[PDB]
Amino acid sequence: LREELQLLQEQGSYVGEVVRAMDKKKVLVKVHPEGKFVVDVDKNIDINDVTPNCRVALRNDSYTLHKILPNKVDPLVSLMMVEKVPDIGGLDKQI
Amino acid sequence: ASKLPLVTPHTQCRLKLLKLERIKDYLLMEEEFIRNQEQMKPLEEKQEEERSKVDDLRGTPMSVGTLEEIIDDNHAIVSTSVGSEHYVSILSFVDKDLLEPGCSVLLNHKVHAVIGVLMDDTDPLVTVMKVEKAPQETYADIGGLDNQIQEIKESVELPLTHPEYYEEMGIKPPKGVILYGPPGTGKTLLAKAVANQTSATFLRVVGSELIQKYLGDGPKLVRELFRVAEEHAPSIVFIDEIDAIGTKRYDSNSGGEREIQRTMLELLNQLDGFDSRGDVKVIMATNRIETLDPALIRPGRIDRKIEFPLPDEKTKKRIFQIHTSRMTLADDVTLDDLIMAKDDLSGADIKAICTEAGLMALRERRMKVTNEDFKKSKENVLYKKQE
Amino acid sequence: EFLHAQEEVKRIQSIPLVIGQFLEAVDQNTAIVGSTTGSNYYVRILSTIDRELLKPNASVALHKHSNALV
Ligand SMILES: Nc1ncnc2c1ncn2[C@@H]1O[C@H](COP(=O)(O)OP(=O)(O)O)[C@@H](O)[C@H]1O
Repeated sequence: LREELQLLQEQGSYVGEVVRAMDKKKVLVKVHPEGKFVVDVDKNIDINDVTPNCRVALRNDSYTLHKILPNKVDPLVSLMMVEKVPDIGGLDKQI
Repeated sequence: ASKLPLVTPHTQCRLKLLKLERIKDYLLMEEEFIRNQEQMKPLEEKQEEERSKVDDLRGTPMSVGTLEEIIDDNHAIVSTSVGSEHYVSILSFVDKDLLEPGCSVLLNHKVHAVIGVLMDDTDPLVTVMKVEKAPQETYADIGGLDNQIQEIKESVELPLTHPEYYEEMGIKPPKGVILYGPPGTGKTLLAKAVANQTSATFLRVVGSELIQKYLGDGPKLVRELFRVAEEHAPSIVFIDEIDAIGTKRYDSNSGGEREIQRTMLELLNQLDGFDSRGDVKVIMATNRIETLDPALIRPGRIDRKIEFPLPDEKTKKRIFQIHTSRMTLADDVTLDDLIMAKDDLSGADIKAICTEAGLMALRERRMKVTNEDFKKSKENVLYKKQE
Repeated sequence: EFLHAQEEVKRIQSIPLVIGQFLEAVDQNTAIVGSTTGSNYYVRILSTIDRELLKPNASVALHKHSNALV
């Protein structure tokens, strides 16, 4: 508790989305309103970890990746179409 | 890469042997003299020294910019993602050859200098219009065409395959080809056949799709079409169904029809107006042939007009045999019952027959084949034409 | 000493912070917020806030310099 007062006297943690990476441990990431940047990856993170269309913790000074933030929900997978129990006067001929 | 421009002998001239033997001994000499570098002093101060030095000279946050204009040698005008446009100089690090307007670029933070260039994507248009792979059957699928195949072959296939007849005389090949005849003839068959057995790119085009609710794109679609076909690679363009879209100026009216007149106009000048395209193969499909614009009909635009006849009883026995090749066949059937009876039935009709068998027999889930399958099938297609 | 600790953290606000909106949280004491400045950020949170106040993008405040959920 006593130490935090300076800790949250801190700023720079940007948030990004990776379109896709390329060679030399780099990626292509667009910012929320802004354009797309080619940046550096973190020593603790892996290139194979970088999946396209995923958020990443960004620096504000060097825009260095801090942590590949988890997706919310795969929207098609949250809107996954129903496979309910598949159990009509007028509709028998077309049957 | 452009090691020697001379190809002038075009033969086994001792000139050429002297040429390629000299170039050979030069290459060996270079490979050996450079070979004696890693022998006396094999060193590696030219991989990560220059690469690392410039990777640190240039920056991280590699802001992606957009080219606007090119001026002189080093300074150009760029545009940021929002519109802030800077008069920034470029480094001798990016390929100056692949640097044209309308291209993504890499910029610096402080000076915003052009650092690198981003390679372009594959445009959606190619994915939309180009038949990506060999779509359908090869030359085992023909019902019958020999003069057609000859014309299209020596017009396209023989030229590209063996380009040692046209540069002997300096005679260029014919440009345009009109494939016409009654419907259901197999125009799609031959087009997809040459597209199957081919070495250059292929494009398929429909004509009904050249009408926008927006006003006057049209020739936009045409010009971008031929632009992609030309810029992409050796291009084999194919447009089917130009008859219901480019016939003639029937009444010289307005309101959409005039728009189509403008569009086919742009397909005319764009077809061949100025500074001849080159490596631009063009092939056109039509059902009717008389209601066509003769300005497109004239030479320069189309040099081969091919008729599509309808065989009578000779190739039909192979058409029923192809459309019945991959199917059971009980001994109760004989193809001559229907092949030896008519003499104009289209291959589309043989297809509707040999498929109508697959509908009849297995609608009832009976055994392989019966002769009445071909009887009711042939009569059914008889009402398919007659009705 | 702990109760003296909670109060002394209170100097961080001082009022003029910013009006933003909570968006989502990745994990313990760190979340994402889209400010009314048009942009979006990744931030930490104070341990004082009760975690029952979340859900449907609540109105939140943030530091000018730090831009942290206070
Ligand atoms: N000689 C043939 N051998 C096999 N199939 C044929 C033959 N002639 C026509 N067909 C069938 O008829 C159809 C007509 O093709 P095509 O002439 O390209 O259509 P359209 O006349 O509408 O342009 C083809 O898809 C093919 O399946």
